[PDB]
Amino acid sequence: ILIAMQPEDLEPDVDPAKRIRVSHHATTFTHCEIHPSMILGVAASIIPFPDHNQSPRNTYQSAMGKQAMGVFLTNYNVRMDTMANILYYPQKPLGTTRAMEYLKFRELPAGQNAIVAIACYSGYNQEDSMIMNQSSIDRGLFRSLFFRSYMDQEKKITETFEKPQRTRMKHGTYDKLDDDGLIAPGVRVSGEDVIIGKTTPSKRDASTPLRSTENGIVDQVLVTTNQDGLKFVKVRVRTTKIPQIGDKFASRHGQKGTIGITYRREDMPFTAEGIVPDLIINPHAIPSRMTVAHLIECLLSKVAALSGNEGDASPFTDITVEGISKLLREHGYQSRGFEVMYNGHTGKKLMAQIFFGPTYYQRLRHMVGLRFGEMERDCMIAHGAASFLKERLMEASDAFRVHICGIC
Amino acid sequence: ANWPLPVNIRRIIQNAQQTFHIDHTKPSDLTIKDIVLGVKDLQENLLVLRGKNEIIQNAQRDAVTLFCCLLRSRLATRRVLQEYRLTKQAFDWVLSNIEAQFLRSVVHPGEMVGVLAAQSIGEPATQMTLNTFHFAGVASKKVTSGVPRLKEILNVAKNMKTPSLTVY
Amino acid sequence: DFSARTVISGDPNLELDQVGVPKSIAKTLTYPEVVTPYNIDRLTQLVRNGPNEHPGAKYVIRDSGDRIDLRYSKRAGDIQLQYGWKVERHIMDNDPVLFNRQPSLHKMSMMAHRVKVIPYSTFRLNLSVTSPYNADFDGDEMNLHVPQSEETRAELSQLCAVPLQIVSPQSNKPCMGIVQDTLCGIRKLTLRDTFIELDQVLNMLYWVPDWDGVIPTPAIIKPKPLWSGKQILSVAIPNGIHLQRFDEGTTLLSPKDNGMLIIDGQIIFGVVEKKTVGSSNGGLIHVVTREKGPQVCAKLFGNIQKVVNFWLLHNGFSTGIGDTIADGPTMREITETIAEAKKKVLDVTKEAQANLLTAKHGMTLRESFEDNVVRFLNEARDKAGRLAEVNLKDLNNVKQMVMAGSKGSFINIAQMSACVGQQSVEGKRIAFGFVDRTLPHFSKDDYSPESKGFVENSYLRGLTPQEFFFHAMGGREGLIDTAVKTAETGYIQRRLVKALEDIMVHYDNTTRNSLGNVIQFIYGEDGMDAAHIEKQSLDTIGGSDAAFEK
Amino acid sequence: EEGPQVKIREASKDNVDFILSNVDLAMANSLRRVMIAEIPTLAIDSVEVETNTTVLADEFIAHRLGLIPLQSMDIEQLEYSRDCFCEDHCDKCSVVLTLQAFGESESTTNVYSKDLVIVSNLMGRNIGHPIIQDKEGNGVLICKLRKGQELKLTCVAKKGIAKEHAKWGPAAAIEFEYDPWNKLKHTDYWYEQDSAKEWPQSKNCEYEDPPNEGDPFDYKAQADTFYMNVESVGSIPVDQVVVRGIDTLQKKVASILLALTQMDQ
Amino acid sequence: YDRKVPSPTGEYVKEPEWVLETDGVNLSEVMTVPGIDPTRIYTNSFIDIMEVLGIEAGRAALYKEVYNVIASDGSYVNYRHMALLVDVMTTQGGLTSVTRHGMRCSFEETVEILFEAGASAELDDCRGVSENVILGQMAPIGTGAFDVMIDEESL
Amino acid sequence: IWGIGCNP
Amino acid sequence: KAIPKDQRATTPYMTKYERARILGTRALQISMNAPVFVDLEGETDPLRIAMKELAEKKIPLVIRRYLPDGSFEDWSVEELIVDL
Amino acid sequence: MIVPVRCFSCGKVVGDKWESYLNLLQEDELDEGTALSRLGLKRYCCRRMILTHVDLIEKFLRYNP
Amino acid sequence: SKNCYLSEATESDLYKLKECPFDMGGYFIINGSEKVLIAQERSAGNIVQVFKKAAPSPI
Amino acid sequence: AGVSQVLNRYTYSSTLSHLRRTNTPIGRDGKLAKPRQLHNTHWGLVCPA
Amino acid sequence: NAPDRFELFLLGEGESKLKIDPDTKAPNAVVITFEKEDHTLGNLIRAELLNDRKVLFAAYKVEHPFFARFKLRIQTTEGYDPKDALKNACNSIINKLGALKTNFETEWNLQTL
Amino acid sequence: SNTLFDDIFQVSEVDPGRYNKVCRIEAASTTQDQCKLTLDINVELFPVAAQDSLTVTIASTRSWRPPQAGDRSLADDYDYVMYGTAYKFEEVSKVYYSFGGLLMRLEENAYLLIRR
Ligand SMILES: [Zn+2]
Ligand SMILES: [Zn+2]
Ligand SMILES: [Zn+2]
Repeated sequence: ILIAMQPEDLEPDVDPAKRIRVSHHATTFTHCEIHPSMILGVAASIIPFPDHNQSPRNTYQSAMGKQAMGVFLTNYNVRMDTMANILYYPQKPLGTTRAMEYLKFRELPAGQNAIVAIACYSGYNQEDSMIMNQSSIDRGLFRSLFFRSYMDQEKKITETFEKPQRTRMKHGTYDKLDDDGLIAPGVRVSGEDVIIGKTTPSKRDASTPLRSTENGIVDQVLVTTNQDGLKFVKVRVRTTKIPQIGDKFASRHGQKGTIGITYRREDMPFTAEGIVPDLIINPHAIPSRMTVAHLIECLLSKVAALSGNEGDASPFTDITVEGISKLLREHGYQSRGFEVMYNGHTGKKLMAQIFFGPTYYQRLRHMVGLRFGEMERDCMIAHGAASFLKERLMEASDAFRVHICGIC
Repeated sequence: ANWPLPVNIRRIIQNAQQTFHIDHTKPSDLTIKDIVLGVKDLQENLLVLRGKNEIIQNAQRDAVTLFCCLLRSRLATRRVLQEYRLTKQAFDWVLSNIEAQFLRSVVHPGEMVGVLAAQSIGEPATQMTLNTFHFAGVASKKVTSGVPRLKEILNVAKNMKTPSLTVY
Repeated sequence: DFSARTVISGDPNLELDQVGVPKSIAKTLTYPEVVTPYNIDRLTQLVRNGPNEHPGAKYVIRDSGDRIDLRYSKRAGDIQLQYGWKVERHIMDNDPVLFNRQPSLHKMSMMAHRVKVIPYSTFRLNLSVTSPYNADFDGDEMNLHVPQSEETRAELSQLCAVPLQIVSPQSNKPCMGIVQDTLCGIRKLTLRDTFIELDQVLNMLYWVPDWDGVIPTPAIIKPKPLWSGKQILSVAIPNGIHLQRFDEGTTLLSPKDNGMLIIDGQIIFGVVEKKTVGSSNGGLIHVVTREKGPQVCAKLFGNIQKVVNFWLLHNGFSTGIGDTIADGPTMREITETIAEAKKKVLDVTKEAQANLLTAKHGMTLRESFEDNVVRFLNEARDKAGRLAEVNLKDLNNVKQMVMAGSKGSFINIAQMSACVGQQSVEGKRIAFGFVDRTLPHFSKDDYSPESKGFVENSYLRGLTPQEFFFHAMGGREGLIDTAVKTAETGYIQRRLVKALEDIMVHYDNTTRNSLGNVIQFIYGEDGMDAAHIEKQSLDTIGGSDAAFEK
Repeated sequence: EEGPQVKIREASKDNVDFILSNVDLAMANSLRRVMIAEIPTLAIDSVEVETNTTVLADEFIAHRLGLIPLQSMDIEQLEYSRDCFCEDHCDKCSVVLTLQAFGESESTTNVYSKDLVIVSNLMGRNIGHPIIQDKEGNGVLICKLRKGQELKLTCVAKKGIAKEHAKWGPAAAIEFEYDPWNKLKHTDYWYEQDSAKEWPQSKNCEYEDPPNEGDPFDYKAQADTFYMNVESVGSIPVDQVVVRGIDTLQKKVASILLALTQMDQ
Repeated sequence: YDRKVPSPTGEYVKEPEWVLETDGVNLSEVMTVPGIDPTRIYTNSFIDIMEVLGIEAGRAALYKEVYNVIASDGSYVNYRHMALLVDVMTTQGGLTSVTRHGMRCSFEETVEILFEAGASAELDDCRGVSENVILGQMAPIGTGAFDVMIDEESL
Repeated sequence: IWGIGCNP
Repeated sequence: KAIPKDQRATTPYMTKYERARILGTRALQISMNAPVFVDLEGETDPLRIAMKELAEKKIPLVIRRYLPDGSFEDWSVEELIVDL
Repeated sequence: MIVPVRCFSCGKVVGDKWESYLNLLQEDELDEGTALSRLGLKRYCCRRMILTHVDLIEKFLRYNP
Repeated sequence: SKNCYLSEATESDLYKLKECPFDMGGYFIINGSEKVLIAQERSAGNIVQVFKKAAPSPI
Repeated sequence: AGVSQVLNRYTYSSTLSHLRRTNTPIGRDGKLAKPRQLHNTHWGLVCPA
Repeated sequence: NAPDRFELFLLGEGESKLKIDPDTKAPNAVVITFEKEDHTLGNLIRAELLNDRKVLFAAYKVEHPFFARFKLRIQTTEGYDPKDALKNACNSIINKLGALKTNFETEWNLQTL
Repeated sequence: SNTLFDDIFQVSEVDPGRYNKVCRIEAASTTQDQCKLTLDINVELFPVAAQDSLTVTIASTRSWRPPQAGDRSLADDYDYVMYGTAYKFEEVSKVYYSFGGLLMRLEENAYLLIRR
């Protein structure tokens, strides 16, 4: 077959800001594409302006959207699944795609729109760290729920659920369990606490401690049976997670970063309207990632907010930086995204103006190996640190003292 | 003409010109003998090996051959007097500093130069080297290049991808 | 184990050789310190704070060898230390610890740092250790290891300490330099145009901690006391530093300012940037190391950082969409430059289709056809990117990063503003994966640039769907090759190490392997350490004979 | 009253738009910072959840409660709980409020800050009353309830500052500007063709003379005139946010004098 | 190619020369064709160089090759490091493979390697880190390439 | 992604 | 397999490894209440003390350097030059 | 889930604006830009808060219990 | 799937059944866990393919 | 082998994405056979990113 | 692993508001460590010190954003105690804010709401 | 102790390079046919037109104290004043100064005062 890309290619000045197209045409077309943006799968359908991104950065985003927190389903409260993450306050992205309509994104979104400044500001956001607003964090920015649920059965003669009392138990107290062997919703747990109290016949202890690095409150406890016999049990535990130094965050363009430090509003830099960034990323993360789309999203989203419209970020449309720039100018802002800013510490103007606007950011999972193998051994040899090498690689096996013949 | 060598004579000299506030508009009090003999003697002191036999003594002469070329070219009499304008005092300090920096540059017995070497070549090869070839092919066309090439080398591959003679 | 792992973040405010250790990790890792008169008070104090407070201690081992656990002991608050006892105490400020990032392919990747205990839960590194570790703070994690004896402490701090690794034997030059923000700021701070007011100067002065309290006289006394960017940076450079460099057309009056002259640690001229303060050559960091020693050098990193970062905080720096726009003018010219190459490619097609193209020797027609087309297309891209870079003006933020040397390159600017250019799989243009066509939107036997993946548009203008796909094709090829080393190289390095691992320099200057077989009669054929070796000019060798005689 | 001059252009129950003049930039700034950061204010600092049957988590709700602005007009009369000689909280240093809601309709039931009920003794200090500003006297939407769902809860409001947590900040934003014409050359305008054209003039260009082109750069001139606008979140009347802004700063500097005083004695 | 060559007056000057580049190798037979300069003939197959010119040539060519791979991507590595590799691969008189494959001492530790040690009468010099760990001692590398002992003549 | 003998 | 004080061909300079191991060996002894050999003008850290001793040439240790062929040269710490 | 109480970036009370903003849209039959200005949400930080809010509480409420 | 109960359930039915109206199906529930079958790509059958074979081969 | 997986539920679209995933099993001599590459004929059928 | 947030403004224990150290490298200079304070006092007090003519040096710095403390360095002309300059800079500030509060209060009562 | 130097120029070129506050001036003697002056000036604080003669003085520690006044003056009587280091007293065939990077040459280490 011969396929026309746009239906317009089936018919019979040039705006400088448009991308250049090449037709011929054609006269021999048998088919025409419904919409070119349709070559994308589900992940990539979410990237604004992927046609202005560097090829591989689209690929990185595609893996990253899969680690964003959002609202996986609306029935989240009634499922007891292994892990779950929910944003407190999901927002629809100011820059969307036409394909998002069918993907339910506006409906079950996975990020928020940060007011992001692109600035060198104090140096705590270098090599991809980020400066986040402690005060926006105070007020709800990126805060999320987290649920883990533990399971356990009885039997396979017998095991039973019960609070045991030393007649080989675990360190963390059994204090919080009721006598049926289970804590109960509302109880605040932490550290190593016994979440589930299990015994094997006097009594060998088989209870479930809470994951060492965690805490929270107990959310639901469910008691039930498998299709034959087993009384089993599932304990969901709730935790809230406040944005915090070392947490990971990414725009929709395949660059993550962590929070380097957090400033309170006072310490932040500010616009003359008194607007302040939720987030400060570094200029240096920009030139080389070839991440133009991110800049455009930002340009686009600022107009959206100012005008109350969804900004169309779909690939292969006729939307242009000049387009957006002219729209922004009408709102009385500097055409190209820049704003005059002042230094929080001091109130003095900055000698530079700052690219400043909204952008959609995703909170990614994970906070909450250590090893000395071949390659570390080699570094220490390269340093000729032989005592350290002896000490690290040895043992409490202590000097057995033996006697040896000098001849044999 | 630019080759890694120990002891940066140029800097030792700009130091001397600074420390001694060298008045460029006056005669030096250096004699010809001070320089020529001074410099000859300093070479006798750039020690890398110390054994007192004909063999180690030659090895030593070989070891500092290139450095001594550098040295004699920097401390040519005319060059010292007309270009650098050193005084007997400044000059004497240049010499002994070259000696001190020199001995300070000798490798220290106990250095694991092997792991050093491997790590020095390996880290760039995985730093990387990104690609691969480019590749090529057809047009212009080809010559394999590290890593696949590095691998051919370390393997001592009898069946090399793009063998080529250069004939002058 | 005596080790700990966690996420890392950068800290403008740590010294080069420091590591921020979260307090919570610092409580988990101990050092056994034998009790002496020199420390009995300190230890006594520590034992009293116990496991839960820092600086604390977790155990006290007495003579008999029995370990009193301070978490549970009846006598946690009632212990009276004897001499000879050991106190397993928490790590503390200035303990040498070994810090490392994986995979560690060379040795400036495990280095010894001095601890600085801090709140929050990430390890924190000075910006300039980033490069030797090949780290960045986008989720990277690192391992900290605590030496467990008096000899191993000494070993770390006298052989692995960060400052002792500044100049590296790998390439006989610094392996650490001023980077990122500090590089951006340092250029700007040092332009002739940068002037500072008295009020700001006093702050900056005060920020370099090894400052002698003497206010340098302003370069301008009247009409208003005013100080150079150069003047103040200079405070960070230690006395007795001399440096001299001549870039293209640098004169003793460097019209362009341009070059570099430092005398007695005062910047006489030249904008400080990557060739003066990066990990260069070179190079102020090379020079200070060699003249002043590793400690003084390592401190320079933080003095310059403190001073520059502060100046940058109040100057500010940003980049936006507008930095990628070319006034075009430039646009018209770029569009026309490409329209030109589509015409040379068309004219070669007509030629080769008439059967007029001659083959070369040892190349097909089609091969030598492709060759011409790829050279036209490449030089079109090339000169379109050049056109964009000249139009960028001094205030252009991307162009400023570039000039300072802090990221990125010509190519970057060019793809963004001018023209992405030719996609390629396996070193050829996009192949006919469909029968005689690359996509079903084309007719068969179409070797035009459009057809075979020249991307005409920049990222700024965005790609057409065809260019989008072909750019993905090229995309994937690079991803696959990244995935083939990881791990094809972590495997080479392991093989290289194994072959060489036992070579050592012996007290007779020979290098030998473990059997004692000679490998080099003198190491490197010159007996020298590569970390004390540097590019120098053999004058004797160039110029005419007339020049040499004179 | 020679010293920092104040004008004023708008003033309302929520914003005061004023011109500061005859002051060094630092002071305009420290006052700017304080108003954002250090003015004492009342806000819920502890929730005790008796029953929650809503679709929200307790701490989700607890978080929202702390964000409901409370009447803070008489807050100097309330003690910092941490200084109060009472065991935990009492009427000398805290306000206790109640929330009880049940959804007793097929229709969906809303819970607002108007449903909070002071239950502690206010000693007649004007403090604690949740701030209401919308046409129908509802205040903030805390929650939403389906039929049969329930929420019973006790909060303790306590005195605090923005530095400790942003729920205590009396102020919304603070617009701040000086030298609208760039006389002083404190900024350096990025441009493609002409900075004059591409950069919009601010409001405050009307209130100042544009420089005449035939002119040496004025090198002595300083930042001494500042165009501010303070927006109060309701918990204190605006005029107060500024006033008490100045006060807290005074108390802060004075407090440094008492320390110098105390290292003679 | 451009060739930097001294001029009759002494300065280096570019003298361009025609060179032939081939696909495939036969060093011994090409080397011998009239009209060429056989003192300059080169090939990237260091194996052929070692077989026609000998190991010392084999060595230098092996250096030029490892060097080019590194230089190919802009990077620079001090001479001695590649010099060392090239000497190890060359020191027994032929080209020993490195990566290939290829004490005591001790990971598997295939008892079968100790059996051959036994039947071979193999003598471990104990310089590795690993046999020194099994023995609980400091290895004779770097910091332990020497002994320390009490002085008994210092006042 | 740049041109032949550069990047894919 | 022992080579006389007058025919030593090894370096008169202490190596960086020698210094590390000497400083570490003395440190350990200082760290264990072993008598000290200098005025600690404020010093309380065994390694810093160890360095004072080296500086002032009062560490009574000898370095036995092994040649590849098993012979060895003995140099006192007191003797060796410390420039690095 | 529901209207946040305050705007993340500046702290304006915004949680009292949601019902009115719904009303402005459906019964006054206004557009979103004008709607938000009529609510005095000038700063684009504040605009974002209401304009992009997604009121999932309305779905959670449909669960039985 | 036609067979599953949720195949012809109104939106209101789904809420009563504690199933999100946004859940899209296409997976199994085995012993409590949700499992997908990843599409396995294979070459088609009944297709004539010709291929060259590199020089050491007799074919 | 690997054919049935535990369904993703991190975010909604992560779920969708997972239900639309394809895999190519490899081996028994994979060659010759450039399966990793984005083929021209994937246009419209399989996401390029 | 986060500290309590009240530590930005609440002193101690063991801690006092001001540490004064007598500098070293300069005659008549002083270095004051202010505890539980930030750029609000820092920039202020300094800026005012700089209107004193008998002050040849004033500067402050927050050494690390984590902790709330700043160091402030005052050098003065001989026979003038830096501790008195601080005093005077303070008093000078106490006034100017008084002046300002009152002026603002005045302008406020003029307003029609 | 003392005025090192005193003459009159006679500007002949105002080059702004690629700067905004700084200009590189080319002058010439109003006495000696031979004897030039290249010099960088803050053209913001002391604008300079082109032709445009000004009397230039070179003249002549330890810290820095703001003025002050009354009061004294090493030499008040000028508009522009700079301070800098002599860095190359040099070749010829018949002196260089740095002012924290504003350069000057006259075809240790002191003051430069100007009027107009
Ligand atoms: Zn025997
Ligand atoms: Zn109370
Ligand atoms: Zn807002």
